[PDB]
Amino acid sequence: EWQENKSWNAHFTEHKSQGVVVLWNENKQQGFTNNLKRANQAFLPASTFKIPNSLIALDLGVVKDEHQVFKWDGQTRDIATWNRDHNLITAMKYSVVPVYQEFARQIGEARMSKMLHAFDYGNEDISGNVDSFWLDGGIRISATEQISFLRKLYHNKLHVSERSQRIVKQAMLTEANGDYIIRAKTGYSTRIEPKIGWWVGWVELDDNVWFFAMNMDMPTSDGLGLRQAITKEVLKQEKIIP
Ligand SMILES: O=C(O)c1cccc(-c2ccc3ncccc3c2)c1
Ligand SMILES: [Cl-]
Repeated sequence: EWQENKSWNAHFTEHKSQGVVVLWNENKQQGFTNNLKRANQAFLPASTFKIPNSLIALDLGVVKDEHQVFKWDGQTRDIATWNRDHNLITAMKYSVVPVYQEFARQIGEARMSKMLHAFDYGNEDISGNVDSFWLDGGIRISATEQISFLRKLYHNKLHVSERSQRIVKQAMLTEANGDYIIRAKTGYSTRIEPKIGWWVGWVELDDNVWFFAMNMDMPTSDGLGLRQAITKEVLKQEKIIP
């Protein structure tokens, strides 16, 4: 069962923002959100799609391991961190689109489509460009669907090797200390309206896991830091992190 906690809206309103946060208590199998409607509204995954893309590239041998270097093609793009060599860890950390567009081309439409159906990922529709459908194509996914996919990955239940799933979960590592571990992936969709930011992942505790997925209206790149800020305020309010 799902519970709607509209008090979280305060964290969005304080920044004149609109969005949704969805949480899932794994131990209790209970979900919580500030907006049931938007939690079930499907959006472009944008760079959150690098989770399934990584999984598929690894399982098919397109990527040998997390150390294989993907060389910069020398074409200068306006994101400084993209103009250099990367491996799977750094490409994920810096959301390096062009590296993953190359992953997608080597996967191919047929294998990509079959894999996303096996993952039951979003609408499973890669209609459009094989290498950009997650940025301007037809694939859509909601916050609650993100959680369901993430839960399978955490439990190694996706239809790829255990090894592929362990490597991707390593690459998702975002923050860790004595209080919690966060494995997550950001997203920023700008080529189709409405422009939004994503943050999806989970919080590991000593004896529980809290999965989360949030998106928010992102008319300008200036509010990107709010994806994490708002999520952590919700996590603090719910006593999940200090
Ligand atoms: O957050 C992501 O996952 C992501 C993924 C791909 C691109 C960007 C991005 C693009 C333009 C920016 N322009 C200004 C400042 C920051 C910017 C970030 C972010
Ligand atoms: Cl790890």
